[PDB]
Amino acid sequence: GVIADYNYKLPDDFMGCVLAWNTRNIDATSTGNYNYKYRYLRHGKLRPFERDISNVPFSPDGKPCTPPALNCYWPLNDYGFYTTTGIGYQPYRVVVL
Amino acid sequence: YSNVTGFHTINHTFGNPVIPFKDGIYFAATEKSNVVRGWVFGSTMNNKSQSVIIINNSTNVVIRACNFELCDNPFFAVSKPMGTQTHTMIFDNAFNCTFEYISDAFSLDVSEKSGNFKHLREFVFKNKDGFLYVYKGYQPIDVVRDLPSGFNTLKPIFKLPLGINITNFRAILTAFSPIWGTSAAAYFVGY
Ligand SMILES: *[C@@H]1O[C@H](CO)[C@@H](O)[C@H](O)[C@H]1NC(C)=O
Repeated sequence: GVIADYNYKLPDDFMGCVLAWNTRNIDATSTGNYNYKYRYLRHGKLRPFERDISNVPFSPDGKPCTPPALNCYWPLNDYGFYTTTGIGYQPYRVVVL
Repeated sequence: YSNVTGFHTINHTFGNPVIPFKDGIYFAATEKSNVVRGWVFGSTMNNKSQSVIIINNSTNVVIRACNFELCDNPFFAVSKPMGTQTHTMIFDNAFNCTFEYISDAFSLDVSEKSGNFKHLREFVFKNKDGFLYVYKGYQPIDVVRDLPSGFNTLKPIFKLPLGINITNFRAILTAFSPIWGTSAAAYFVGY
């Protein structure tokens, strides 16, 4: 979806463990921890096990952008962590082996 | 017997474009003066995305992954009459430095030679499961140009878990200044 092909991709053969715990009182705030972002936007997708922190403005459909032009925006989208939400909008912290 | 693009570095010809990595590459190095000494592997080739630089700075072998502010013409400058390297004009800035390697200390032949291309270095690069597979071969020859027909097994030297975005690359040459200039070398693309 958006995590693998845009933020960081994992291969489907060998993966270690997902160390995930509940940091509701650490990262979140009931108005919204709007201090963290994630990629939704790149000229294409990633290979397995690949970082991408490119703040070049891109296109959501892999289209080559010479900005300002068609579908040219910023690569990063908000999270919005509340302490007054369900688990789907609460932060966890994940360590991957 | 597949198509090999030859980029010659001759007197006015200083060829180091952004070359696609698409699935991996075969770097050949027809050398006599150790002109080609490095590469920059990235995708955006600027300070926004992560990129790795793999160089020999004639003292060490340095592998470093950061957000390098890539110089659009990265080069090492060697004084042609002095025989010494003068410049390290690689990047202006580096930040979010992800990987860092420096090899053992040595002293490399910096000087310009003449005659035929003395040594061939054969390099094969792959981005597989987020590793950076870097494989190596080496044998001596003596020829003027035209990458010779031959057979040599290449060996794994570095299984580099970088985990970065590599779709494009650029070789890092050496400019010989006696104000820029070259001497004769050539490198080869090898998809
Ligand atoms: C690739 O090599 C073949 C034979 O060696 C040749 O016919 C062909 O023209 C070469 N490709 C290019 C782009 O020149």
